[PDB]
Amino acid sequence: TIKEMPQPKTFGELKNLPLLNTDKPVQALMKIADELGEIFKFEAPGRVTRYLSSQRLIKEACDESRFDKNLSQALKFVRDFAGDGLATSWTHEKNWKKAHNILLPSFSQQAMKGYHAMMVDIAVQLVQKWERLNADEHIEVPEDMTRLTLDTIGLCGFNYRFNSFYRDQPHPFITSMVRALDEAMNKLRQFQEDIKVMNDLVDKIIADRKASDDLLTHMLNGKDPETGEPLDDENIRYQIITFLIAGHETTSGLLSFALYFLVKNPHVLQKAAEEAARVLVDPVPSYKQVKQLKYVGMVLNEALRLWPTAPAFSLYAKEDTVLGGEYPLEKGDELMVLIPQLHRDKTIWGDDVEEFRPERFENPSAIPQHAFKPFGNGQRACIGQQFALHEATLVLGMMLKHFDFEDHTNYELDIKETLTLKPEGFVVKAKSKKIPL
Ligand code: HEM
Ligand SMILES: [Zn+2]
Ligand SMILES: [Zn+2]
Ligand SMILES: [Zn+2]
Repeated sequence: TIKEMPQPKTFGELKNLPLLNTDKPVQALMKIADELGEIFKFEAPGRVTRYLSSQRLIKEACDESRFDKNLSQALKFVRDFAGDGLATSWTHEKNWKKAHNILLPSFSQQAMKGYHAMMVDIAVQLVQKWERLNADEHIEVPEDMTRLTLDTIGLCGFNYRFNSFYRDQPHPFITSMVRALDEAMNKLRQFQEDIKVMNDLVDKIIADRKASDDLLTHMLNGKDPETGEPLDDENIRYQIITFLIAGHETTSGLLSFALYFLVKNPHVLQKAAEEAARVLVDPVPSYKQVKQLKYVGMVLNEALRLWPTAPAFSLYAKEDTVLGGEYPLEKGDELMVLIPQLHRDKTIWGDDVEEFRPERFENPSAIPQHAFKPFGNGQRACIGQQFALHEATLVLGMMLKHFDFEDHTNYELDIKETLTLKPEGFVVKAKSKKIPL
């Protein structure tokens, strides 16, 4: 027996569009889901989406025999500059599978071990910056995390040094990036100007490589095993842009939210700092030591639980079907996975879903399939997941070895939305524990 699905207030021809007249549309949607439950329809003029919030409905949506990745209207706007890069391609677009096969080697275990020294390079630059602040100074958390994470993918991926810690404002490329991503969010000469800046740097990266084993090596020289074709010049440049953005933005948000939760939960911070001091006995962390930071890894997952920094991903029905035994869908219908709501499903997590308890992740085998999805789903899941988590674990472990932290402003959480989530205005003071590196 068919259920009629909930839908918020409509506004004539504009349908539900005016309900997201806000700088914080994901957070607005979360409130709608709190009101309406596990599924609601959301309409705009010539656009329909179904927003899902329960693990029960989301686990069905994650059945790849039945649903494939959709390019949401957001990703459609990002495609204006990222083209048919890996994140903004259809699964059966020729360059998706092709680029996937060519670029997988760059996220192998050998690649990761290879990346570790270069991650350590940038993490050291972060710790040094904070060791070198005067007594009266404070830290702009998301701003420095963005310095760290941009520099890390730049170095590891492309052997290009943005030198973000050498500049008092964001790198040109970031300023243009935040502006294009804010445009794409709002849209739902400046936009062509932002893309100008982005694309000028891509050329500088390729040209610099022309002056002679990483992501770019593979982009430029790897051949698809299925065909022996390498990527073409246009796609490669879409990939560089893709990896530059995807490779830093969400990670910077994760490290920010993580430090936020640690300072708001000082006993959790204590427990994480004890592991860091215990494991990290050497001047910098080894690849192996980072893997030994179990509790620090649990801290990051819990942070991704509460505030998944890529808040949504979108699917379409491969055929006419029924979702949840109740809601008929037509072939092509878009389902949007509302990750922060999934992650607050009390039937999965218990009633204490707002509490920051990394101990939830102690026995990750206790977590039901499709309960925890900060990195997307299936064959289109995040290719950089291990990269992001090793980076964040490394860095957070080093922050916890080197500094005691003070929430000197009693910061009230304010989540800025671009397409990703980040704490805005998060500031702390860090007091060095005086251990050299
Ligand atoms: C904590 C940090 C990260 C989060 C939460 C995250 C999240 C996600 C999500 C949800 C998707 C799927 C998007 C969709 O279904 O439309 C995705 C895909 C992707 N991510 Fe990540 N990501 C992170 C870090 C990274 C890093 C560090 C890289 C690069 C080194 C990266 C590169 C990509 C790429 C290229 C895709 C598209 C993969 C494909 O569809 O073939 N991401 N990520
Ligand atoms: Zn398919
Ligand atoms: Zn290689
Ligand atoms: Zn049909």
